[PDB]
Amino acid sequence: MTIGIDKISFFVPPYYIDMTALAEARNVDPGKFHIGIGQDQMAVNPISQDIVTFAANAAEAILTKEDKEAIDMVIVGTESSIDESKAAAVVLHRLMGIQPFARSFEIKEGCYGATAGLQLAKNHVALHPDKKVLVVAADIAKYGLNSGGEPTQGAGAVAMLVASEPRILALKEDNVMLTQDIYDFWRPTGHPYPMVDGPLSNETYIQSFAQVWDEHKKRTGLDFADYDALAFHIPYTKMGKKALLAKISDQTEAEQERILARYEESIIYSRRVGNLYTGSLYLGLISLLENATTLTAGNQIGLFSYGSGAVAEFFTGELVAGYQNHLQKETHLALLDNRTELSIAEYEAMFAETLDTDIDQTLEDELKYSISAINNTVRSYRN
Amino acid sequence: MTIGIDKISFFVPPYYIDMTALAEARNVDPGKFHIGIGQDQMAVNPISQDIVTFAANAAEAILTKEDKEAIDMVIVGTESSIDESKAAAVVLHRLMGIQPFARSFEIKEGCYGATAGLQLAKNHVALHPDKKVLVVAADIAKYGLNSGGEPTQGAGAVAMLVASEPRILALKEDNVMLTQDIYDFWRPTGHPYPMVDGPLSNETYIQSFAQVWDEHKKRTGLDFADYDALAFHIPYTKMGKKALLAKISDQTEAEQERILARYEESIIYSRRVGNLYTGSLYLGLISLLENATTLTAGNQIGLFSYGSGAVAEFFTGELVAGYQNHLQKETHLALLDNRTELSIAEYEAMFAETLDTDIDQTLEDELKYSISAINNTVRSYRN
Repeated sequence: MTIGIDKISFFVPPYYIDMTALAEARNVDPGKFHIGIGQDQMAVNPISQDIVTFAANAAEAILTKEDKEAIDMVIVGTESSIDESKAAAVVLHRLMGIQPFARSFEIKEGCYGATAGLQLAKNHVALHPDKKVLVVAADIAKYGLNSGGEPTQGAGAVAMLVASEPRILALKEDNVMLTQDIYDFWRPTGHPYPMVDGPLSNETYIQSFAQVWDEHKKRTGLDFADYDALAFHIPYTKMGKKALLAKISDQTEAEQERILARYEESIIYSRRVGNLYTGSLYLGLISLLENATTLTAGNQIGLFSYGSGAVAEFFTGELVAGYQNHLQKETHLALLDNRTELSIAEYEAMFAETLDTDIDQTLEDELKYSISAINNTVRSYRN
Repeated sequence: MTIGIDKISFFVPPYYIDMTALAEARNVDPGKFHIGIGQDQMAVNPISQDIVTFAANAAEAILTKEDKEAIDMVIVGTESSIDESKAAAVVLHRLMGIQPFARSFEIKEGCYGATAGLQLAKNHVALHPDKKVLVVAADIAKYGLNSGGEPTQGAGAVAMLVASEPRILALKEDNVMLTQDIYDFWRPTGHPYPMVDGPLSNETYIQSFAQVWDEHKKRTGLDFADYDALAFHIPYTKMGKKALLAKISDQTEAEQERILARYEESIIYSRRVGNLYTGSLYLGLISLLENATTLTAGNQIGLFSYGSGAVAEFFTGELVAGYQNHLQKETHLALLDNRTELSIAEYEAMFAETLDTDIDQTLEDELKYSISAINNTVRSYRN
């Protein structure tokens, strides 16, 4: 029996800034971000939108009444939490109207959290084939105006329905995970912004893929030629390409050309969004499913999940026959094309705004599931 | 194949304060603490000790060389995290010398996080019987000096080794879970102390037990008579007694006597520690195992896990033949009996001290795994 991703969708805020405009405002070459880090449009969100906002919208796009009765576990992977004790998943459980006899919790481990959720959800369903699990990656990647990380920013969420007989991707039992205590990226309690060791982040990501790929190759004998496509967690596109290039150098020219073309297809959506942290790898999966025209049922997709901190995992999924009829291509393109482009002034004003949770107030925002009020630090969501 | 807890141990700081002393310092009748909430000694820790310190000491008590090679998943359940991104499980993985190819992450959902870890660990070992999972509840419950919650404070960790063919507790597939969005206890990002609605917390806890118990009885036909003992998560010992008393009101006055005396055995260690959040339920399980003389192999143990926020789960475990040979009573007694009693003045000085992680410094503390230094916000541990 198969178990995997039955439905998957992503949500990004209704705003973005063009990277040419950002480069101009930052007094650097207009094309520096397009050809350097490989990013074109950056998702931006106002203080009236948080991980619950994104998670609720992403999940709403895929849940039916039947799903809500069958789901008995809700997992949110994030490193952008809004509470140190109460899981964002509990609020998501309420907003989605999922049946009450369910377990809900938040998983945290850099940009790896949602992957942990997907694997545990898979086990759960393997053991209870009649039950389903909702796993959502939700995060807001902010580094600060005029900062080094600024151009790699992003915000959004990716929701996944895990179930038996999945209609999209059947997960294999070939997982290879790795844990190494490295301070490449972290965020001490109470730091609104992350601590980043640039050189170490770059090195650890590249070497993480190599380590996990090598061990996986040893255990399975599967090589690049056995993979129809690869989805990567990426802080920005150039990074995944560098990690990939460093490992496929001994492959034939045709194979290298094939692997890099799939990679380009996997980052089509990412170039218009930015870093989603826990949701980046999965945004790449979605891009591959809706944009890669040569993929077909039976193909093998390798997924490299990276988590700063650091924890990494390589695993495989097989495309299910008929999967092309269960995607959200139109909803997704609409979501991206319908965003309001911000001027750099409008963007900086929105980014600098801060939510003081200690102040009782009301917030106005048309987006469904956005913060409507704060009372004694408690958030209300408009739905 | 049976699956469950193979080994278990708890760890608390080497300091405590007498509840009589606290009551006198707070101008309250000592009986309001000893009898009212049912607490006698409160675990207290200095800033040189965090959840890593406690998790590392607890896990080390139960890990052999072979365990460290067979463990491919490290989970830390906590609501006292020290990083918003990097999981505490990653540091624990390093300090424990576990083999590198493991996945490590943190689970957050009030005081329910460890339970979620245990259940997912169970599923993992059920599917991969040759592998083991390290699950650690680790927390520091501080409310504030002269606060309403002050007398219910505690600190420590409970490490569990999950494996197939467990030597202590074989878990049953009878889990009943519940999720409700309730603001009984929470902690907004940036709040050192919890936000608490005492009466809502009190009522939600009592009602949550009733709901999962009733639902469990409906699904299994099992009642109180079929349970040889019960372990409860507890913010303080009278709370569980209150929840229990409300649900056994219609049992024979002899059942009631048996259930209540068994409950008394489950809180012996807890009265000397205080609330451990994720670890409270599991400290009660250890107490039952190590203090309940008439329990034997084959006996059925009911566990009620509560998580503020709120989530709950009732599940069953069976005592494995020979379990009495795989406990850590001597170690635990020494830990509790060897602690240094603090005067209220030493307690307040120790309690109020803050750790400015933004300052590079060196720290002194004899305890193994205590914080030895802070460099660029990064913590180093004494080993």
